[PDB]
Amino acid sequence: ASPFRLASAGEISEVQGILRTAGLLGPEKRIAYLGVLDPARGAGSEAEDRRFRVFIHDVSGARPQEVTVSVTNGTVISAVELDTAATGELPVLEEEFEVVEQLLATDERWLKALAARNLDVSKVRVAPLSAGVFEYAEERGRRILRGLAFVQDFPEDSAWAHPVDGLVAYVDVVSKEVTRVIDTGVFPVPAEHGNYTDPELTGPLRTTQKPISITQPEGPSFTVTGGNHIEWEKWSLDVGFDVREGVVLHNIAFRDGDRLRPIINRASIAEMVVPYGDPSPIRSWQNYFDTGEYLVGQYANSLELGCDCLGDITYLSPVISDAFGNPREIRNGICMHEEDWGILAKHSDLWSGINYTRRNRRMVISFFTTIGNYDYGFYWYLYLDGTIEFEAKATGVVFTSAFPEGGSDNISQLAPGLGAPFHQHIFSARLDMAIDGFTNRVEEEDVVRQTMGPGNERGNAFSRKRTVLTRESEAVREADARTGRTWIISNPESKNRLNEPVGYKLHAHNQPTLLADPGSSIARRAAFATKDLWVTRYADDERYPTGDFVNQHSGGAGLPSYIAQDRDIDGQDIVVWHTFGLTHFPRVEDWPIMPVDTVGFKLRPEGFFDRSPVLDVPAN
Amino acid sequence: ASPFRLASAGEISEVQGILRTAGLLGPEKRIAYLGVLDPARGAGSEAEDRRFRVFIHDVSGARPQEVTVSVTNGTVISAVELDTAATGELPVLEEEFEVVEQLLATDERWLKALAARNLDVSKVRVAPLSAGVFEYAEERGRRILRGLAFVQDFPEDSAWAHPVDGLVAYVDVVSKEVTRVIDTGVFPVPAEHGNYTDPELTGPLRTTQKPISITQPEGPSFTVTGGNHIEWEKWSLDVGFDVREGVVLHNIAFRDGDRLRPIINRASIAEMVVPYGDPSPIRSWQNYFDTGEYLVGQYANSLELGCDCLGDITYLSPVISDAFGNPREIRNGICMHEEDWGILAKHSDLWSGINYTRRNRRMVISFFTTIGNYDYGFYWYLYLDGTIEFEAKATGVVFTSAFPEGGSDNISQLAPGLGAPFHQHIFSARLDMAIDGFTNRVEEEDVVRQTMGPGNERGNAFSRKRTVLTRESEAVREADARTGRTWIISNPESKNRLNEPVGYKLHAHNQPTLLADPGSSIARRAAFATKDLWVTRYADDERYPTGDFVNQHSGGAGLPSYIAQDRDIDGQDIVVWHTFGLTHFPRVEDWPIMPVDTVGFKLRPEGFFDRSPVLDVPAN
Ligand SMILES: [Cu+2]
Ligand SMILES: [Cu+2]
Ligand code: NA
Ligand code: NA
Ligand code: NA
Ligand code: NA
Repeated sequence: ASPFRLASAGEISEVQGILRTAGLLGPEKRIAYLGVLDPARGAGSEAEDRRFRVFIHDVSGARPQEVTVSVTNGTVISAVELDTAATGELPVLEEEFEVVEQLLATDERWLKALAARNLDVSKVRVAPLSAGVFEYAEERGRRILRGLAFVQDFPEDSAWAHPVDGLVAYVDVVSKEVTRVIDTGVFPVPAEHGNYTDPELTGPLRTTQKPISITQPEGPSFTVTGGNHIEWEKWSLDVGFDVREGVVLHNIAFRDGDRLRPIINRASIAEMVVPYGDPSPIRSWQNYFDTGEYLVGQYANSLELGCDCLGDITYLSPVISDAFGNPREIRNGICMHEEDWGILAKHSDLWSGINYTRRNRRMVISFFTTIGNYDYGFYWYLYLDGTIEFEAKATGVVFTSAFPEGGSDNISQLAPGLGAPFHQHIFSARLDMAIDGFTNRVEEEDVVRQTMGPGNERGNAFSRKRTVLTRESEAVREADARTGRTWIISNPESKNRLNEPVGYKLHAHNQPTLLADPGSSIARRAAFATKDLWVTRYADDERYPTGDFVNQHSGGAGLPSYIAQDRDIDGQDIVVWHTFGLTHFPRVEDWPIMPVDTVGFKLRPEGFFDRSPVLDVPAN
Repeated sequence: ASPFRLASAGEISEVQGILRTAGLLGPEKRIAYLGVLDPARGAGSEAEDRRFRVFIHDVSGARPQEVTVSVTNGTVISAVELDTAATGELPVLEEEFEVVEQLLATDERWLKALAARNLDVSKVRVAPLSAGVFEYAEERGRRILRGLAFVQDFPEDSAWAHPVDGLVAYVDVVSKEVTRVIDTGVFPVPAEHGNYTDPELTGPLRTTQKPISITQPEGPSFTVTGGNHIEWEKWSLDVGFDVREGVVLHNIAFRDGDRLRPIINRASIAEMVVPYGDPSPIRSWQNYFDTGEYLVGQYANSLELGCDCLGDITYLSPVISDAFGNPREIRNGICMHEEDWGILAKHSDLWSGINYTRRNRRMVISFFTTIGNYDYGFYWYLYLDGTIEFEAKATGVVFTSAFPEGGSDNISQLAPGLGAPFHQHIFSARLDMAIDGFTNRVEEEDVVRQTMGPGNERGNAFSRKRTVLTRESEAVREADARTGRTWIISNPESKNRLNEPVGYKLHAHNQPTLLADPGSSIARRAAFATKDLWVTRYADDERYPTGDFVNQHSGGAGLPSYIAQDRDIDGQDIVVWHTFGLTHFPRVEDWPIMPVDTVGFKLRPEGFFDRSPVLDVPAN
């Protein structure tokens, strides 16, 4: 009954039939993206219309199309042909990944490069990577992937240990042509293996770890209704899943007495970029937009009980479309559980004689994705005290290169002859705010130091200042950890019992933002990543910080274009976009498989409640 | 047998007898501090000598003494009379806290102030607070406490809800004189109660939380031998306890193959200061040195199974001295357990077909202390992958004041008429480093941005730079979150298999440091807190960043004095001192009892190992 329910297999099958009958899904067509559209603002008329947005690619070279379909009515709402040299190419298809290695295997230039290195072409894996936009005029309007080669010594070998440096190829995956093969010189292929399940590398496995058993003898404290509606410890929300963004949280609200109070209308990771900092021409083009170019949701893992998710786990199994419009279930793709989280509040009072301890817990919603060598976990946490937190977990195998004789300023050495280029992993969280409703505003809060003098004779005072962001042109903000900078999202029309506007404070980790030169291609295509915080006025079509069509888009799309409208954001329907990321200088300990590292952000209540919201937690 | 074993009740009883027989523990004497001295550098001669350091106060006004005793030999090693106007007063005694309220109850000025406010003196609690050093010349060389008043409506009432603003008194606790009573005007006493166990404030307790059961059916994976020696998942360490510092970690080492590799010789929180930022003369003197003035170990809580520590818990019960030299056990004062910690490493490889997941865990060592209204948890964590982390948890009841009509730049409003002054909680971690032995050095690592141009034609490259700190005068460092600044502690004489020096990287949270004017009394007494990182050359007597005698010391003791020696720290026995803290602008949600907030730091291996140290973790 809920408009925010997950897409069903039946809905996707109906979309396929509607597209086929309309003549839009012939044998040459591929679905590059399919997802449900959110209800438009003002759905308080019960007139639900389940609409789907579809990107249709054509493998014969005809123009792709963007199509909107109503499964409720069984109709095509609109269908637009796309000029991809103007607005960008469609996301990469899973089936194009295979084309790259097969095409290169028959190319004379590729074979002569492998022959010079005495490599058997049957053992050479090619990583198919997105192209970006650089100096190659012949690439405008064509679908290009670039390939980097790795040697697999046997079928279960980790090819990442054996990069073939000095060699790169570019491939037109529609015309099936190899456009360029660049060979800058022979580097030795690193010889040590990286097989982290091989007993001679691991040694004998430890026998010292005793089991930890986490159970819930009465079941979990949360309920799931309507497939994806969660109620847990006064929280209420809907768990969505989109093939591009992955897990999306809708309608995050908190039950305060008999009032259901909204906090966040929609929360998602709306882009993530992985730029490489190696100036070698073999890799200086390398930038992954995992969300916008590859679609992180379609590579979500099936999560295993006891290994990936431990405890009393409730699973969701979202359904997505394959490239032909058939529904595909991602079995056990989302884990949901609660976790003990230590002490919530504690005080032993000498005067009253009362000793008081309460324990905290959090609700966890998570999925894991694998894009080539990298694996990312996305974790959303809700806490008893009203805190909302996101955490990204990065693991997998680092991308490798040769390590040059005589060292490098831009590459770490991991093993003899084996290097790992410097890079970043940068995320954009899109937070469509609804603090007690939709009239919100953002204030920037800095600590204020005071000078010793009149009215501060002992030089101990310090204060804070808040600056309201009133227009989009002034709402592009930088972190300042030294001044304790945070941002408060408040509702100026909703007051707590002290007559102060209710609010939530965003605490950033204050990690470095995009390091590339501001004149670079990546700085233009990932402009969101150059600043810590952006605030826009909500609009239906402003969904991604990088635009709708990220693949091979020349630049400037998304946030820099949106904020040029300079709209009023002072007590309006607003969206916060927070950039955060990891700067990765690989260490020896990251090899041959990397222990998890993390980054994230959190939001804490700031006068949202009239007192602590966890006074009614029992003693346990 | 180990020299690092905890003090026994028998040792403390022997110290008492040795002091008594030597004529140093008559009826007028009080022990203000007692603790075991660590072995001096070079204990590889098996000639153990258990020595104790004792601060002896005299309640008749005679000079206090510092005494060192050998329990091994049964002798007084040295005894020095202290000139407290020069070197500082002894720590505050628990028994002096009671003196303040009792003395004020008979003072004519105090009674007339309470009469003007129609307060019954029997209901007025006085918080006895350390004095600092300000403008009062008569306080030099005297033991002073300052008192602030709160009303307790009935014996189980939370007095913190009822501050009596506009009134402060100073008391000489040795001569038993009230030196000054300052009344700056009548403020209404806030009337709402703050009783967080009262059903009419909490409402009905939730019935929605289902149990989480954490058990270890085969017992824990760590072993405890010799009372306090821990072995866990290749880690080896000794857990100490000192009445001033609390939990101290000794001899932190990691078993790498058949080599036991040292990492940290001694880790402790060696000071913690809580400065208040309210310029009102009622509170502008208020600064707690919880470690140096009050001694956090002596107020450690007895931790309850299932409430404070959940799971399969192993307890330590440290023994301390009371003020008369009798041993006192802090039952269940230290909790030790392991915790599941999510995914350690994960990769699903398309080419090899291998799916790999491993889970992480951490070892937890924790204690909790209560100093008046505040309660602090101290948590040390050891992880499978070699990471060491500290986390402080702050909870309890915020210190309150009146909220002035017309608002304040330095006080938050929590309830009608009830304010909470701004303040910080700042910690100093003292890390006596021993990375693969004692020849260590510190490098500061910044990210380096590169300009687009020759050798970086696409403007994507970025790098890093490391600066060796060679002398103490250049080893006082500030955070810079924007440049990703971290510090690496390395051993230049111990190389990994790539011929790089082994090392560990310190990751700070980059929170603001001390905000007070640099010319203030607190900036002089807590100079450590004005900078994020200090490195000194190890010396036996340089124990605390604030000096040995913090109470009423005029300033400049500790780190600023140590580093003036300008000693060589490049490949030497060095000590890292890291300042970190919380800046607290109280929110409504902090009242009437504050949910936990946290701050800390961590150290991660940086080429310490030759590859990932967790390849031998089994599948579980
Ligand atoms: Cu990385
Ligand atoms: Cu505080
Ligand atoms: Na264009
Ligand atoms: Na909004
Ligand atoms: Na002095
Ligand atoms: Na050292």
